[PDB]
Amino acid sequence: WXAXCPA
Amino acid sequence: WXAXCPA
Amino acid sequence: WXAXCPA
Amino acid sequence: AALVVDNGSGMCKAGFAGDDAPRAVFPSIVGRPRHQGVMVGMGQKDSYVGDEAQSKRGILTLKYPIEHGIVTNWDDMEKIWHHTFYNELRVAPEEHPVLLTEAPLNPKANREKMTQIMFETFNTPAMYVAIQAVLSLYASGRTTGIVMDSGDGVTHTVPIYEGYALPHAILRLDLAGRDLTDYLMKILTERGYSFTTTAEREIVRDIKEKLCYVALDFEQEMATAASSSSLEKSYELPDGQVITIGNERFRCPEALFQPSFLGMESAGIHETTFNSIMKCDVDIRKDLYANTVLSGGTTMYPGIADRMQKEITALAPSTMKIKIIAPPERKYSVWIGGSILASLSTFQQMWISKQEYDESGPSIVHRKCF
Amino acid sequence: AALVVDNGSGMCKAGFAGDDAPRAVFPSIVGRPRHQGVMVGMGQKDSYVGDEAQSKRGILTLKYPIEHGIVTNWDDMEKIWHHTFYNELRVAPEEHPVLLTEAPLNPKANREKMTQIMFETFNTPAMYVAIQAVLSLYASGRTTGIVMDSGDGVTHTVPIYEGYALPHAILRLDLAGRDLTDYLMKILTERGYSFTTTAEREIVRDIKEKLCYVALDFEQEMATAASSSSLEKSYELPDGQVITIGNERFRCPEALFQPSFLGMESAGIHETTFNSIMKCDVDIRKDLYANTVLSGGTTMYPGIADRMQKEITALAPSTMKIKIIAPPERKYSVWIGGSILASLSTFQQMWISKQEYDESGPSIVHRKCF
Amino acid sequence: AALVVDNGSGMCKAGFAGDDAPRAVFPSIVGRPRHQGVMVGMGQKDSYVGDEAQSKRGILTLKYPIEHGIVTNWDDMEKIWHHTFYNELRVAPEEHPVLLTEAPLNPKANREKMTQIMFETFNTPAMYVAIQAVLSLYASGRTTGIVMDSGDGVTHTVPIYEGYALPHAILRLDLAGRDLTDYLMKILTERGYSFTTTAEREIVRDIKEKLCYVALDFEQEMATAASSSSLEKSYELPDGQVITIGNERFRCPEALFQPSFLGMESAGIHETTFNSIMKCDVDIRKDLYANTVLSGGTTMYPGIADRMQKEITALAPSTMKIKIIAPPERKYSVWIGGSILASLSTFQQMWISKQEYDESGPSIVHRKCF
Ligand SMILES: Nc1ncnc2c1ncn2[C@@H]1O[C@H](COP(=O)(O)OP(=O)(O)O)[C@@H](O)[C@H]1O
Ligand SMILES: Nc1ncnc2c1ncn2[C@@H]1O[C@H](COP(=O)(O)OP(=O)(O)O)[C@@H](O)[C@H]1O
Ligand SMILES: Nc1ncnc2c1ncn2[C@@H]1O[C@H](COP(=O)(O)OP(=O)(O)O)[C@@H](O)[C@H]1O
Ligand SMILES: [Mg+2]
Ligand SMILES: [Mg+2]
Ligand SMILES: [Mg+2]
Repeated sequence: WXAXCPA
Repeated sequence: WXAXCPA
Repeated sequence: WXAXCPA
Repeated sequence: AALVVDNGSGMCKAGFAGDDAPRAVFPSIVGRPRHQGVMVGMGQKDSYVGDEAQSKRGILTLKYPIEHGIVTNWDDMEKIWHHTFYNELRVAPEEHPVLLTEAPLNPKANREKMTQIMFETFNTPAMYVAIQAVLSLYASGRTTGIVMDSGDGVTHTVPIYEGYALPHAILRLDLAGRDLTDYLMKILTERGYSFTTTAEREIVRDIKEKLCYVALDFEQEMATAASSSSLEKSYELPDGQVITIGNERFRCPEALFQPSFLGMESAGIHETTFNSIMKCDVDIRKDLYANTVLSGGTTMYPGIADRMQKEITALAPSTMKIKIIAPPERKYSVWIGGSILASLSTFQQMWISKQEYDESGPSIVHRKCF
Repeated sequence: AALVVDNGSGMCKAGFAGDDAPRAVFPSIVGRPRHQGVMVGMGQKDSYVGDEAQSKRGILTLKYPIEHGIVTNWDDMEKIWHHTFYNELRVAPEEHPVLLTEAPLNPKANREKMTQIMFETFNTPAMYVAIQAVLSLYASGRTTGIVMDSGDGVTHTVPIYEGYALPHAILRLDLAGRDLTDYLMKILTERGYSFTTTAEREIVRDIKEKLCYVALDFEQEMATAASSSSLEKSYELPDGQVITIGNERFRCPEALFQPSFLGMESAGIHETTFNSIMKCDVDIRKDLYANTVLSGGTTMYPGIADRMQKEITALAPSTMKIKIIAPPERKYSVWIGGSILASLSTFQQMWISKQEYDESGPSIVHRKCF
Repeated sequence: AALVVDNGSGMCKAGFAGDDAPRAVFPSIVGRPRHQGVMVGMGQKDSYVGDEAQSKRGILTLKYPIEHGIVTNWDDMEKIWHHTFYNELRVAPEEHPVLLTEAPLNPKANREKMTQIMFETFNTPAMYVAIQAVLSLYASGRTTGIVMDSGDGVTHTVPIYEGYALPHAILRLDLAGRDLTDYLMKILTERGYSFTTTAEREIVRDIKEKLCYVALDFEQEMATAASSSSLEKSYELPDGQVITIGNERFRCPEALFQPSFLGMESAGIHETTFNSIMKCDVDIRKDLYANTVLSGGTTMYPGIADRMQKEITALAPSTMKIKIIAPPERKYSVWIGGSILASLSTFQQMWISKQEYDESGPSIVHRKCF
């Protein structure tokens, strides 16, 4: 992700 | 190591 | 070689 | 005919509508050779996709274009799609509508880009976008139940009472088999086996699929494992070395119900089922208890249903009955359900037209597809 | 009068509690002659350990009993400890507790063996086994911060926040100075210089410790290095012959950031440090950004802090200020941090007793030490 | 008609592209008289090169311009290549491109010098330098495996998987036939035969090619050889004297497996292959176990393949099968390997044009060659 996790 | 690397 | 062996 | 493609985090399948088995079965990985080509005799292609890579996976930098059900790399993604249609399925996309499946609670940018790609790269006559888990319930021949999907990037729980699912009670958890693969290896280092690269990660993937199992009583089983023997199994590595694994056979699958071992505060997979069914109406709760369905390749562990049934029983009040449905071929339920939906005559009106996409751009997917 | 010994892959330091510097500073190598003795007058021994081996390294076959922070030869492992207590420290371990260090993510059998051998061969009052990276922060005196311990065989990074560790975010890299010695020796050959035997590894270990340095911009430098000779340095071998090295001065330490030269698929030390803190949650990342601690003899390189801060700056958000902590004495931080713990009054309750080991055995360390 | 020229540490082979056997096969020696010609000058040149020196080796001082795959005298080398084109193959080299073979891990100074002169002295239209081991696999017609190239000066093993070679796992051993002759030069003195000069060393080169062989097991053979005379062989000296050698027949080829007799801290060729394959990835170890390619004039010994197979099975896991590929014509495998590349239309693209050398200099070889 963008804000959070890696994705 | 036993499995993987030399250690 | 230069330093090490003779080659 | 209409094509059915079900992109997954690690495993992607494709076939034809009405078929009982997907035509193409190959993992969705693209790798690039880190080393430099020395020989010019063969092609030595720039990149390899699918089963081609795993055959030569020792010398490739394997990358997963989709992470947690989100396509991180769009440049690599079209390589799979091009490979699927021309190499495996060997059909021209511009004659047949194709359907794609997605996890719930995905970013809007994920499912708008694919529609742009479909109508600009492959020029498919029609398209559709359907949630991964809802199609699984269709494969079981039910329309009132809750589906436990668990793949590689997403573990989402969704209750479905009618032909459409409830969006408000959808609980999505980013704990799946790929996290499990990362978890056994750090624990496997306790026994002296080191696996760091992505090439050996698939070797790590193999041992989980064969030896890992769910223990009914984690506390009792670990005490049993303290006595040694009767549980250690021998597995042969592709190198040739044989490794033995003790308590780790059940410890890694156990992490589903106790995520505290992996360091995220979310509750176990058994618990999130209870939360989702609390968010729905009281009357619908009775039906969903008796219609619990497991799906996804993670749920393949032996005894996973029995321990699951025990755990929910303790949390749920004893009045309502819990029956867990585990069909033998739940591995491909997402695709199989899509084949049924594609074969339906009513679905000819829920296709999206190329002309309709032109008038509204890629934003039509939010309003039409669900 | 507790004993603080920190066995390392190549270097071990032994001293006393409450001191500021390790008492004994000698290499951790056991070697045996490959020839047969001729003169009977001189009292030849069987094997030589420590600086004595270094004095006669030209005749011995030096071997490292510890590889990648793992004891691959437990017989030799007793020999070094036998030499430490009775030759270097000249004290009896039977009356003082002794503390030992180890890298994280090590096999449990490795720490199982050390407890058994020391309680049965030397019969100490007590032991404690603690993570090398953990002891590093004590020397700094802080309470929160990411510690980068790049020793000789293990490169590991551990996040700490207010004294609470995060086991899930701990990342271990098996790329450290010994591998760099192997990389330095293959890249010296292009100038015409051959170093093959194990005794010729130490001379290569000497050349890097004085002339090798970290360049701020690798891409800028090789063009400068290939355009002049100002970067060339001259070194004299013990046999009298003199060595000149050019661009290789910065290329060898560059592998710490570009392991692709070694063929390893792991991320760079800057990337792994970035990757480790990404595994942590958002809340502590700000504090952990400003408390980056470097340690280990590998980090002795001049200009390494400037390169690490520059590399992390690109990956980290621009708003944050990255602060690299580089105390001048960081080579001995692990031991010096150990002196504090043995001197702490609260620490006396966490000593493992002989009675505790007697009732349970070697397995007591797993539940009593992290 | 591209020109293939193979400068070897002990033996140089040259021919034409597309052929099966080298056209001109003459030794790589340059010698000069150590005395004065009392008789008139009926053609006493300054130096004799090639088979001419071999005919009159008793008067000249034989010196190899090539040593350990490294040119120690660039003057005498120009003589052999000048003699090659105008006395052996009788072709002008200004009209055809030339191929050269270089051992891996050689100093950059060697390979830049051969290029600089050939573009300036013989003015070749095009040029290319290839690895000796790489061309050896080409002769076998395979695509994956590890090649053992042990010539007169160097022994190097280069593993390749599907046309991709791993530069990190390349192990170079400075143990070859010339050392084996020197070991014979030391052990033959026990039976009374004393050879001193380098011209007399050529006789030792002959006896090893006719009587030396690889024994299946050293320990039983030495016991058997010390109990009987069945292993005795008679060799005739050029002067008419006859010599007999017993246990030394198998002792010299045994040194390739136990270099401790020569005092070298390196390990045997069987062990070195094990290190290289262990350094390779786990996923590719299966394929290269059955694809071991043997080359070089050193391994002409009878029974070497049977012996070579034995220790590898001991070191490797018993599950995997071991195959040693030993083509009968592995002696000139590099030449025939280099022959087919010159015949490939694809290779015409990668020719080093004269203009490219002019605009860049001798540094182009590093960028345009592996
Ligand atoms: N026999 C098995 N036992 C345990 N896990 C399995 C088994 N077979 C497959 N899996 C897991 O299922 C995952 C893929 O399942 P699936 O949902 O069909 O694909 P995707 O997750 O890509 O949609 C794999 O990552 C694998 O770890
Ligand atoms: N001044 C220096 N410059 C570069 N490298 C060094 C320097 N001093 C030590 N090293 C390297 O750092 C490695 C680890 O040193 P040290 O931390 O003392 O041992 P250990 O890793 O056992 O704690 C050694 O192998 C050494 O080669
Ligand atoms: N039949 C044989 N038996 C034993 N040794 C041989 C035999 N033929 C050649 N040799 C030795 O092998 C060495 C290397 O041979 P070759 O590979 O043809 O030359 P180069 O090393 O120049 O490529 C030579 O020095 C030669 O003495
Ligand atoms: Mg799935
Ligand atoms: Mg260290
Ligand atoms: Mg050769």
